[PDB]
Amino acid sequence: ATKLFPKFSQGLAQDPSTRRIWYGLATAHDFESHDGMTEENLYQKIFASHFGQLAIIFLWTSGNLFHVAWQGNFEQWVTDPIHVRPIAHAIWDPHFGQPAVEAFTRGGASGPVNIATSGVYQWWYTIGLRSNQELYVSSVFLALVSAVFLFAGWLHLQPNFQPSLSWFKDAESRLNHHLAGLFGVSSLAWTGHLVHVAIPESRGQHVGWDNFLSVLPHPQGLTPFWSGNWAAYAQNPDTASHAFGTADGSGTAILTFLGGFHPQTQSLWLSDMAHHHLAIAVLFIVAGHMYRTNFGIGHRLEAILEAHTPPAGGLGAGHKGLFHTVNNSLHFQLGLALASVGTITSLVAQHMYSLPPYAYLAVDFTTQASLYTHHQYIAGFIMCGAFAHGAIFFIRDYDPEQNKGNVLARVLDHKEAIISHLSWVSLFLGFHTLGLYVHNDVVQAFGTPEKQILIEPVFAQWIQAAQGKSLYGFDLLLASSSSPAYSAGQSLWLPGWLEAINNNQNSLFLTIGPGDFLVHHAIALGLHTTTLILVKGALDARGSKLMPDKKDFGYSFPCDGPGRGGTCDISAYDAFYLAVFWMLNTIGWVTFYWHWKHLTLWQGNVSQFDESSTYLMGWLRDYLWLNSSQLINGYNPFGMNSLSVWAWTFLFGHLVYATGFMFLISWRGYWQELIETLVWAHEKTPLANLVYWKDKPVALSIVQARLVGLAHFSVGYIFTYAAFLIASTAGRFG
Amino acid sequence: DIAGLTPCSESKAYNKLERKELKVLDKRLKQYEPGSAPYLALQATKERTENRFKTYAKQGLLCGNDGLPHLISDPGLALRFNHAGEVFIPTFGFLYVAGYIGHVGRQYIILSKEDAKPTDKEIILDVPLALKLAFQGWAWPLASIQELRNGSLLEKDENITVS
Amino acid sequence: AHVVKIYDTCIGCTQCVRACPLDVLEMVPWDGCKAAQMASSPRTEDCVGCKRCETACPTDFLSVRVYLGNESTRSLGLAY
Amino acid sequence: EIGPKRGSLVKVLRPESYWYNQVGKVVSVDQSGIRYPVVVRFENQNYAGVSTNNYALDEIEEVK
Amino acid sequence: FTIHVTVLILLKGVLFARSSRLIPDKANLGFRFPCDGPGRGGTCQVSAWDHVFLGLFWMYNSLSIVIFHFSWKMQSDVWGTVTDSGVSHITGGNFAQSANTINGWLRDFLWAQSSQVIQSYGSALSAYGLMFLGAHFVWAFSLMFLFSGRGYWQELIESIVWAHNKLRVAPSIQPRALSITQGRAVGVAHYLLGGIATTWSFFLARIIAVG
Amino acid sequence: KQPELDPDTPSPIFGGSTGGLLRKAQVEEFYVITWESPKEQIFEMPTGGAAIMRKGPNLLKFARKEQCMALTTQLRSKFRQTPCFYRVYADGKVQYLHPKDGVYPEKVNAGRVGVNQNMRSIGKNVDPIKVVKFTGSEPFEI
Ligand code: CLA
Ligand code: CLA
Ligand SMILES: CC1=C(/C=C/C(C)=C\C=C\C(C)=C\C=C\C=C(C)\C=C\C=C(C)\C=C\C2=C(C)CCCC2(C)C)C(C)(C)CCC1
Ligand SMILES: CC1=C(C/C=C(\C)CCC[C@H](C)CCC[C@H](C)CCCC(C)C)C(=O)c2ccccc2C1=O
Ligand SMILES: CC1=C(C/C=C(\C)CCC[C@H](C)CCC[C@H](C)CCCC(C)C)C(=O)c2ccccc2C1=O
Ligand code: SF4
Ligand SMILES: C[As](C)(=O)[O-]
Ligand SMILES: [Ca+2]
Repeated sequence: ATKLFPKFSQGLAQDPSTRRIWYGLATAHDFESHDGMTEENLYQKIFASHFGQLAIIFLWTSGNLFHVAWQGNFEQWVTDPIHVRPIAHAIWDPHFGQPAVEAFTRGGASGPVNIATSGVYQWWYTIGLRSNQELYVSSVFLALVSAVFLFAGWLHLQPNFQPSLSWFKDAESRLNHHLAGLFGVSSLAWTGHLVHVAIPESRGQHVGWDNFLSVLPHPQGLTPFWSGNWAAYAQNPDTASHAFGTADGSGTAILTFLGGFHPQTQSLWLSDMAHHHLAIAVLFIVAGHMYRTNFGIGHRLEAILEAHTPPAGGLGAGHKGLFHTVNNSLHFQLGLALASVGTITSLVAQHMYSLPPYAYLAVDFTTQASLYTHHQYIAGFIMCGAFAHGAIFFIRDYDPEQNKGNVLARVLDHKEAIISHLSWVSLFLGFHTLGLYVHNDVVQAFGTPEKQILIEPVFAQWIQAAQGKSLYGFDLLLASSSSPAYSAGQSLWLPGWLEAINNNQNSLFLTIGPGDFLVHHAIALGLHTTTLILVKGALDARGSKLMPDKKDFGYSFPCDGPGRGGTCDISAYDAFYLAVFWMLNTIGWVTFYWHWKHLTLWQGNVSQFDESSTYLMGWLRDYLWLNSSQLINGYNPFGMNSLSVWAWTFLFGHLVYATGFMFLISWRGYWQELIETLVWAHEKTPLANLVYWKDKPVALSIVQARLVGLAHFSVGYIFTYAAFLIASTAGRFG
Repeated sequence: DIAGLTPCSESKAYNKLERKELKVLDKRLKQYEPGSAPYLALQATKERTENRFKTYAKQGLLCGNDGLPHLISDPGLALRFNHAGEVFIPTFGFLYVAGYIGHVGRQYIILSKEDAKPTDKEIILDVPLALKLAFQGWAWPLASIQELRNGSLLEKDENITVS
Repeated sequence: AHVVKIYDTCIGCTQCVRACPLDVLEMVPWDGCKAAQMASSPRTEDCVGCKRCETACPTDFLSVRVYLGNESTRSLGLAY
Repeated sequence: EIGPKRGSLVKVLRPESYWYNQVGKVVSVDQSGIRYPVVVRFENQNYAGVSTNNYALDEIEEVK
Repeated sequence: FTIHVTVLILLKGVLFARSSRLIPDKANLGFRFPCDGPGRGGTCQVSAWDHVFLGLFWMYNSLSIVIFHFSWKMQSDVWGTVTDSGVSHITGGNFAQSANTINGWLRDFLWAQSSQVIQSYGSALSAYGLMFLGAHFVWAFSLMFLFSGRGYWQELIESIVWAHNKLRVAPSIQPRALSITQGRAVGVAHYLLGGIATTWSFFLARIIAVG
Repeated sequence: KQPELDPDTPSPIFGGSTGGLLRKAQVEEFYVITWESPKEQIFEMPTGGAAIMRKGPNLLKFARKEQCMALTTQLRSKFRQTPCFYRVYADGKVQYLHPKDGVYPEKVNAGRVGVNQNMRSIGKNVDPIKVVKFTGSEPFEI
């Protein structure tokens, strides 16, 4: 009734409280429950939002490139990438003392600096870069593209440029353009980049923009592509002793498929990735021609899903009516996209610590763990968001009339069975994992390590033996010689793979001890429990047995009242709350496992892991209590050093964690009375009753309370673990 | 030889661990006279420790580079060898005992659904009925399979759901 | 404010009114068995949303459900 | 004369009811005429602790 | 500070029990109730029982701080062995320039004095480390209750009961989740149990190896 | 005949407290209650302590509406006494609320017509389809 900030809430405007401020800062991106937000006026806003967020990403990358070019020692890294370490940015903080300027001066060419853990030097030099000007250029380019997207987001807002509604429902042509253009064409351009610049830079050649107009990337240039015999491009690869900054034993091959590692740089051959991305681009181009268009016949979607119907009725209607269901719902596509993005983020994190694509990258021992944990938590949050939007689908966009007989209704019908079996697998994993850990702890406490249980992971070791591993001796595929899998592909990628697999020093199919069994089962427990929480919050969304009409109160509501014996945290948003707690736990267990595995591996004492990864006292002593001495000694009366800021941030993380507990344990009602008391006191202070607050102070909403509590929880968890992973690694180097 | 592991007798680390344990025991065993009680206690402890280390190394159990025993849990690797007792038969023993327990509990909770106020029977049990059913479940695999073919365990979809 | 509804599932027990702390709902004609009353929400400017009327309603499923809406001075129980 | 015989047990089909698909005896089918004539009585409690409820005659069905 | 905050919690629970500014009809609701309703933005932990709930946590905090102060003072500036020339304490007087910083409590007291509790498996003090880890476990276990509700748990019990009724093995007594008040009670119980047990194991395994 | 508010009414004997009577009561609203109270007696205040009450109709006033419904219900509890309510806005306009029927909303009065209700079984509501408007919280019939 009373108009004020914001512009998109008439009910929250009459609200005489600071609550409307928080709900405006929160619901500013919820562009579906606002007043008068019909469909066709929403796609253009979300599209401008895509432009804005892309501009943010490009401006981020531009700032990174700029601080690398001007404040980073990229010149000091290319020449001798082993004797030097990266630098991120400088410091103009007046709060530092004289010892502080002397402690943050690892470089020596400037004042206080900070190490660069982004891993950008390796990825920028593998693609070919040996000058800071080449970095300034890219930074300016990214700033320009950010501005371009900021403008393009606005251009489609005024008429004569506003799109229509039928332009979005045409999923066929858009998916064609994305599979072919967004993936295939860009991949082929990337192959061109690798073959015209990255390779010449690997030969120490200073080949860039000013000279590629006549440089033949291959003798008999482009003629084999005209006159057949493609094999002519894979006849002289990089020599085993190839230098990457110079041309010490170089080659003229561009499309190589030897499938190995570049010994000096310790990464995949710079020429393998060219043929890699070329095959990827060809295959994505083949994929991008599947659909019906204006004049391209292909085959449309409505006739495919309605044809996938098992005749025996195992599914019923099969997939009839799902085209109109998915195409008319954005939360379902968002759930699918976030699920795929999270799973492929985990996949990329798995593939980056095992198949290094970047030259001079595996030698660095700090950016690896940082980037891996980065992508792990990113994938965890993206998966939790995928499940959250999957529940929002059932809550907000669902029409069971159209869905009378599809697989989604069937899935909703036996939801109790799914939830019960998730609960059962979780119970099994938890019971047995905790039981074996407690057993090993009690057995070690009695001083008889022989009496512990150590299940030998025969399955993963068997799969490794099939990969080419011989440490286990199972006489399997790619390990024996009486099989077609070992014979075929002998001049192919097999030699490099088999040579890199039996190496007991690189991270590629590590020697698996029984201590990996227990931790993989703990990870399975964490995954099954998080998935239980999410699937339960999602399936019991339209209506549960306690709250049948749950579809009426939306998605994020505090509770349904203290009636019926107690109803707390019953909304699906609260299940998402708890599932984010479990996501933090699961990703933390995964990161502890990976970190301590590679930590026992880097000290040359993998037997330490193979012997102490069997019980919990080892995890507490050999990992947590042990590898933290530089965190405690970052600053002391003796004098601080470069590791002081990281220790103070390690404490900041714990402070944020405890504030999260503050907002989690104590709930709202308690604080309303205290706020009313403080208001009483503030209105009666003598001569302090001048110009008043503009909005009434009240206690944070219960939903808001738990949201901010989980936000503090997550952010403190992340900062603490990251400060640890960075300090306890980039301070000792061992 | 499986998984790069070696039989646990040829493990130098295993024997080194046994010697370490025995030295650690004897260093504080030498604190007491051969007649007192603590001395006899440590003697018996050393007895069954030596028995631990001797009795394990029979029929074959693999110890790894750490010298500690490692259980093989795959059926097929426990076969074609002698490891069927590591975890293959314990699985069936637990399955038998867990069946037994669930069978007895289910038949109890079913036979109580017929009388008035069954809730009482869940806080004040029928001790003689529980004892009778406790001594009748050690044929449950026979009763379970044929009670499944019977159909007296499938409820014909007459329960409370929400969907 | 708080959108309150009353469905036909009702017996007229007169309990959700002698339990409401803000005297929000009334009970006027209904054709029942022994008491013959039905609840109704004529006014909502003072309803805070405490869901005390939903606890005493013995109807299965409940006859009244408070659709949580927007807050105000009355809806936030603010003496200031 | 309208609803099932009194003392005869019957099940429930109210989609939103705690008691669903399980049987319960009828207290007294309201013969005076009303939209929810059948008053069914259940021994086990609900989330609220109530034992009885009245339902429509188009919802209840026969015995198991 | 901690004692005043605890007294604040307890007294604000005692006074606002017969009446208050928000809900005048507060005496009829009793002493042991979780809330009144999600009205007026939300009412949670308003009863004096909940104020005692929070006062238990604050008493834990205060008593823990005081006992750590006692232990570390006694071990730094009091206790030790006397040689021919003066007394050589347990710690090298680490109390002076470590208590002035929060990191000091983790620099020379918590990190340093925790070697025995995690290094006692080789001796008769391994039970102290076992209680140590178990108390950590039960503490986080209490966190479980403290951060969750009943709706999720009640619906999970619903699906589990579905799984039961398919084989006709469910109980005659209606299996309901714990009450909100009992949920908070279990939370605080496990929380104080884990905390006090961990601190007990620490102070009792550290002090045996230094006396 | 619903009685309207009358100023200059005496008050019960009481010392004071620290509940209510804030800036809200001056510029937004304040609520009033009046009731018989024969046989001068002792009562309890919802935002204070114990007080005495003369015989004959006496009037009180508080900040929140529940602060007076509590007293009305109390009066139900012990001895049959029949108070009333009043509203006040900024313009001084007064509105009578409880009991409008005069028979305590828990009991029907001869005849009226209520709103905010629909004759539909519990549940069986509309799915989110065709509910894109969403009109805040839908009455489902308007
Ligand atoms: C030899 C004859 C044969 C066989 C064996 C099959 C078999 C199959 N057909 Mg087919 N079909 C046949 C003849 C046959 N067809 C003929 C002659 C025609 C006409 C030409 C068709 C036309 C046809 C069509 C159009 C389609 C099929 C489809 C299918 C598949 C789905 C059927 C189904 O009910 O899924 C099983 C239903 C289930 C509910 C299985 C449940 C799976 C559980 C829940 C997974 C558990 C998850 C858990 C976490 C994982 C743990 C794993 C654990 C078990 C270890 C299936 C594998 C459909 C298909 O491709 O899939 C969509 C379909 O589109 N058929
Ligand atoms: C260390 C703290 C802790 C612990 C131990 C657990 C444990 C558990 N959680 Mg949980 N959780 C926690 C913290 C914790 N949580 C926190 C802080 C949150 C956010 C507030 C959550 C949120 C959460 C959700 C949303 C869910 C769980 C679930 C579960 C259960 C999964 C069952 C399982 O996987 O197998 C077994 C796990 C065990 C822990 C069993 C070990 C306990 C042993 C047997 C104790 C035995 C004691 C001994 C026999 C006698 C002692 C009794 C008496 C004498 C004192 C499990 C019991 C899920 C669930 O309920 O499963 C269906 C569920 O969905 N949790
Ligand atoms: C909530 C929800 C949602 C979401 C969902 C999700 C999240 C999903 C997912 C998922 C996932 C995440 C998945 C994954 C997976 C996996 C797979 C599917 C696999 C496989 C297989 C294969 C076939 C393979 C093979 C191979 C090869 C090829 C070679 C080598 C070896 C291997 C084995 C690897 C939605 C919205 C939708 C709806 C609503 C609800
Ligand atoms: C202390 C506390 C309060 C009261 C806390 C208050 C009133 C502080 C919040 C407002 C002040 C002004 C915060 C000051 C600024 C913040 C530190 C950050 C604000 C930054 C934003 C602008 C992004 C609650 O309302 C509450 C509600 C539910 C559960 C637990 C609690 C709880 O623990
Ligand atoms: C799990 C959980 C529950 C569920 C709690 C349960 C189910 C406790 C039940 C466990 C007991 C120990 C079951 C044991 C009873 C056995 C069936 C019989 C005893 C065994 C004999 C041998 C004695 C809550 O009620 C709750 C409430 C508020 C916040 C969080 C939570 C919460 O997290
Ligand atoms: S409490 Fe419920 S059943 Fe009773 S009269 Fe009110 S609406 Fe009807
Ligand atoms: C495929 As072959 C080398 O076994 O004939
Ligand atoms: Ca290897």
